[PDB]
Amino acid sequence: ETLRVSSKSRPNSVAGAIAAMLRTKGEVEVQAIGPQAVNQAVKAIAIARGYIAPDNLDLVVKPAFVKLELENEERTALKFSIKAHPLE
Ligand SMILES: [Zn+2]
Repeated sequence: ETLRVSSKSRPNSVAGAIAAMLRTKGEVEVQAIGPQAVNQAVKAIAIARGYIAPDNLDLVVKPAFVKLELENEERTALKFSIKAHPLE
């Protein structure tokens, strides 16, 4: 499942969505275009570790480049493939 983050996204809100998906599907992908959206995305993933720790879960991430579209042009974006790992 994919979650898109922009420069105005709120880290905590996105983190909650990452957490919910990690608890259900066990994985999720986060995509962002540009420095600010990427920054907000990293913060969100970092915060998401705090939401799932209580559920005995942590996560690992793998970044990659991916071509997406921003108002119909093609743009190079960064995506984070996130996987949940059990702590016990
Ligand atoms: Zn692990």
